[PDB]
Amino acid sequence: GVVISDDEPGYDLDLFCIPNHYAEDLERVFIPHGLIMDRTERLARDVMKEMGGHHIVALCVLKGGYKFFADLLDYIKALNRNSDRSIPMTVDFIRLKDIKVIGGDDLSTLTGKNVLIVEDIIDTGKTMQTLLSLVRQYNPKMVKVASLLVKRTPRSVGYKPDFVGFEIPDKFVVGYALDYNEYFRDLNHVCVISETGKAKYKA
Amino acid sequence: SPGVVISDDEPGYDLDLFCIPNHYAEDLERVFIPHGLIMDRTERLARDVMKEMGGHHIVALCVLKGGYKFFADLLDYIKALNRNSDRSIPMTVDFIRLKIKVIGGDDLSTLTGKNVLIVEDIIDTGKTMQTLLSLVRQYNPKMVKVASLLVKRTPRSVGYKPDFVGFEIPDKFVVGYALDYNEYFRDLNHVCVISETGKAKYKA
Amino acid sequence: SPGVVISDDEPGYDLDLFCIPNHYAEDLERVFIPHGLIMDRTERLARDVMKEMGGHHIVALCVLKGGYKFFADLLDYIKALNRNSSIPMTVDFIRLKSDIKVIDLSTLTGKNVLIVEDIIDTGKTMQTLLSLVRQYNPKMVKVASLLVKRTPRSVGYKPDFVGFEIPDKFVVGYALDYNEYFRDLNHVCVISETGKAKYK
Amino acid sequence: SPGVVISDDEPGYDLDLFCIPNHYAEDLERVFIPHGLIMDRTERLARDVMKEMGGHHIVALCVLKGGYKFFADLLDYIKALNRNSDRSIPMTVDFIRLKVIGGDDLSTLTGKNVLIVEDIIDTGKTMQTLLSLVRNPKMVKVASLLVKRRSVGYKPDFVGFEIPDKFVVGYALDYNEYFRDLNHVCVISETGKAKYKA
Ligand SMILES: Nc1nc2c(ncn2CCN(/C=C/P(=O)(O)O)CCOCP(=O)(O)O)c(=O)[nH]1
Ligand SMILES: Nc1nc2c(ncn2CCN(/C=C/P(=O)(O)O)CCOCP(=O)(O)O)c(=O)[nH]1
Ligand SMILES: Nc1nc2c(ncn2CCN(/C=C/P(=O)(O)O)CCOCP(=O)(O)O)c(=O)[nH]1
Ligand SMILES: Nc1nc2c(ncn2CCN(/C=C/P(=O)(O)O)CCOCP(=O)(O)O)c(=O)[nH]1
Ligand SMILES: [Mg+2]
Ligand SMILES: [Mg+2]
Ligand SMILES: [Mg+2]
Ligand SMILES: [Mg+2]
Ligand SMILES: [Mg+2]
Ligand SMILES: [Mg+2]
Ligand SMILES: [Mg+2]
Repeated sequence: GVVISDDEPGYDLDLFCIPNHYAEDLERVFIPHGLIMDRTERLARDVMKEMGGHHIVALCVLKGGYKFFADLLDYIKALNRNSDRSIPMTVDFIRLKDIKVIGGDDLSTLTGKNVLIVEDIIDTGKTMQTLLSLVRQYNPKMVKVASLLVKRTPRSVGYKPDFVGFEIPDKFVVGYALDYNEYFRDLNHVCVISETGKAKYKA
Repeated sequence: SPGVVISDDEPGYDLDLFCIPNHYAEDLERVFIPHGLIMDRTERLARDVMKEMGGHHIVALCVLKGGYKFFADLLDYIKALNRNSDRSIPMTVDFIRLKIKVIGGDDLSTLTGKNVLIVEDIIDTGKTMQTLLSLVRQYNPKMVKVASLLVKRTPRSVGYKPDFVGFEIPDKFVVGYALDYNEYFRDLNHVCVISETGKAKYKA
Repeated sequence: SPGVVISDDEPGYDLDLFCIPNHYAEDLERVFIPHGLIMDRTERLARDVMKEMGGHHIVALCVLKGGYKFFADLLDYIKALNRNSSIPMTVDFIRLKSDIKVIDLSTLTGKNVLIVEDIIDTGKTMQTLLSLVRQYNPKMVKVASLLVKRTPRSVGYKPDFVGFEIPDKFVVGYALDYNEYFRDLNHVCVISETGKAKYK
Repeated sequence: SPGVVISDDEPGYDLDLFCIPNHYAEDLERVFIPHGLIMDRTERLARDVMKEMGGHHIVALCVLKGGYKFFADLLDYIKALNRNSDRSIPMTVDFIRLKVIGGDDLSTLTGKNVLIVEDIIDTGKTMQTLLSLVRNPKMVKVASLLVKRRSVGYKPDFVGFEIPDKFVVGYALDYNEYFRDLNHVCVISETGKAKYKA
C-alpha cells in the first residue's frame, strides 16, 4: 500500500475545501480525498485480478467502513460494466461496537461464498479477530479483507489485510467516515484533529 | 414538490444504449432511471435539505440495505455544500435495517431531542416507513424528516408523503442503485426493470 | 445506432426539479437532457469507440467551442478504459464559425481521426469539416456527435457515434451556446424565447 | 498563496500504487501529482476565483492545448458553486493558442472579468506578453495549475501547485504531443523520453 511516513506533515487546511463547521477543529489534512479515490481505483483492479472468477459477497463493516465500501464497490462496478472481466456482487452490512456484534444475526448468505470484508482501518487488529471468529461460524468458501488504512502500531498482533489503501503512522485520524465520538464522519478528507477539536467534541 | 414524475407509460431505455454489467445483460429488460439522472436529482435534493434543515445538526439515518447508495450520494452532495458555503449542516450518521424485523435498533435511544433525516430507497405500501416512524417517535426526537429516492404511485392504506422525493414512479418492480430482487441487482448503478429470465434465474 | 431518441412530444423536465444557475432561472423552458444522462450516454459511446478503434492510435479532434465538454468527458471515459489491459491518444482542436470560417492540421496526416462535435443540424458544418480534414490525408476518419437534430432541412449527416437524436428545437447547455451564453450550464435545455431576448 | 508546495526532493509515487494507462507502462517513472490531488486543489481554487471575480461577468480564457483539462475541471467546480448558492454571475468562454492564435475579438474582453487559465508557468515570459496585451478589461487574473521554481518573476493570481524545475507530463501536459491522455502528473522514464523523442 501507500506508505505514509512518521514525519509526514500533511497539508494546510487553507489549500483545500473543508466543511465550514470543522474549520477550527482540524489541524492538517492528512490524506486528501482525491488521493483516497485514486488509490481505491487501483485497489478495485487488484480486487478484480484476485477474486475475478467468482461471485462475491461484499461485507461492509459499519460505521466507518461505509465510505470506502461504497466507493470501492463503485470502482468495481465500473470494471464490471466496461471490461471483459467480471465479479457479480451481493452486499451485507455488519457492525462491531467487550465487542458486541450487530446484524449477524443474518449471515447464512456467507455460507459457501466468496467473502470480501471491507474495513476502514486496522489498528490493534482485535476488531478483525472478532469478525473472523464470527465469519468462521458460517463456513465461507473464501475470505479476503480490504482495509483503507493500516496503522503502524506496536500494539498490533501482526494481522495484515489482503488489500491495503495506506499504511499510516500511529496517530489518531478522522474523516472519510472515520469518527471521533461520532463527529467528523461527514468529512471527505482524512485529517488530524486540532486541540480545540478534541476539547469541543470530547465525550 | 412530489419529485420527478415518471409516467405510467414510460418505456425506459434500450439496454444497448447504456453501459451495464455483462453478468446482468440477459437479466434486465430496460434501463428505467439512468444513474446520472439519479445523481442530478439527488444534487437538487441536497440543496432542498440544506434549505429546510440548514444551520442545524442532523442525524442522518440510513435504512439498509437498499438505502445505502442514495444515502452515500445524498450525504456527499450535502458535504459539497458544507465545504463550499458558510451555511453548514453538521451531520452524524446511523444505520438501521428493516426486513417485520428491525436490526440495529438500539441507537434509537440516542435520537432523543435530535433532528433526524431518515433516508430510504423506496416507498411502496408505506408500511415499512410507518413502522419506522413510530419506532423513532417513541424516543422523542426534536424533529423527523424523511427522504425517499422513489415513491410508487400505488394505493396506500395511509396517505403518507415523505418530505423529500427523488422520483415518483409507476407501480412497477424496479432494481438497481442498491434496490434488489432477492439480493441480486444491488451491484448496478441504473434503476431498471427486470427481464422474465431475470425473475426466473434469481427466484428464491 | 441512431442513439437515444428523444421524441417530438417529449415534455422534458421542470427546471425546479434540478440545480440550475440562478442567472438562467427565467430564461429556460425545460431541461431536455440532464447532465447525468449525458454522462451515462457518453460512457457507452466511449466503449463503442474503444470497440471500433481500439488497439490503434487516435487523434481526437475537438470542434470548438461547443464540442469542448463532450470532448473532455468522452476522452475521460476512454482514458478510464485505457487503464485496463488501449487506445493511445493525441488531441487537437479546431473552430468553425459562420460563409463558414476556420480557426496546424498536419498532425492528422496518416492518422486515425475521431472528430468530436456537439451537434449536427443541417450538416453544413460537418461537410465543410470533412472536406478540409480529408485534405490533410488521414488514414481513417470517424465522427462522434453528442446530438443530431431531426430536421427536414437535411443533407444531413449520419455520424458514426451519436449520443442523442433530438427534435427540431434550439437547445443550449453542456457547452452549446446562445450568443456565447449558456455554455456554463451543465444540463442541455430548451432556451426560452423571452430568454433569447435577454442575451444579444 | 504559493499553492501546494511540492519540494525538490519529492520522490513521488511508485506506478504500481495507481491505475496508469497500459500503453504508458514503461514510459513513466513516478506518479508526481495524483489526479485526485489535482481535483481537490482545483475545487479550492474554484472557490478562490469566485471570491475574487464572482462579482461581475467572467470571461474564462483557455490556453490550448495543455490548459484544456485544468480549464474544464476548474469551470465545472465554478459552475457547481454558481448553481448551489442563490448568488451567481454568467460566465462565457474562449480558447487561444500561444505562438496569440484564434480567440474571439479581444474587444469581447472589455468591461469583463477576464480569467486566463494555463497549465504551467515556467519562466513566465509567455503570460507577461499575453497580459501586456489583453489589457481595458474590468479585471484580469491568471490561474495556473503548476508554477515552477530561472523565472522572470511573474506569479499568477491562483496557483495549483508549486513544483521543482523538473520536466512533467500528464493532465494534458505533453512531451511531443504524447502523455496528454494521462490523468496524473508524472515524470517520464528514459525509455519514454527516447521512444517519443522528437
Ligand atoms: N477514527 C479513528 N478510529 C480509530 C483509529 N485507530 C483505531 N480506531 C478505532 C477503531 N476500532 C478499533 C480498531 P482495532 O484494529 O484496534 O480493533 C474499530 C471500531 O470502530 C467502530 P466505527 O467504524 O467507528 O463504527 C483512528 O486512527 N481513527
Ligand atoms: N427492489 C425493490 N423492492 C421493492 C419494490 N417495492 C417494494 N419493495 C420491497 C421493499 N420493502 C417494502 C417497502 P413498503 O413501503 O411496501 O413497506 C422494504 C425492503 O427493504 C429491505 P432491503 O432494502 O432490500 O434490505 C421495488 O419496486 N423494488
Ligand atoms: N446551441 C445550438 N446551436 C445549434 C442548434 N442547432 C443548430 N445549431 C448551430 C450549430 N452550428 C452549425 C451546425 P450545422 O449542422 O447546421 O452546420 C455550428 C456551431 O457553431 C460553433 P460553436 O460551437 O458555437 O463555437 C441548437 O439546437 N443549439
Ligand atoms: N509539458 C511541459 N511543458 C513545459 C514544462 N516546463 C515548461 N514547459 C513549457 C511550456 N511552454 C511555456 C512555458 P514559459 O516558460 O514561457 O512560461 C508553452 C508550451 O505549450 C504549448 P501546448 O500547451 O503543449 O499546446 C513542463 O515541466 N512540462
Ligand atoms: Mg472499522
Ligand atoms: Mg469509532
Ligand atoms: Mg428500503
Ligand atoms: Mg429488498
Ligand atoms: Mg459544433
Ligand atoms: Mg453557437
Ligand atoms: Mg501552457
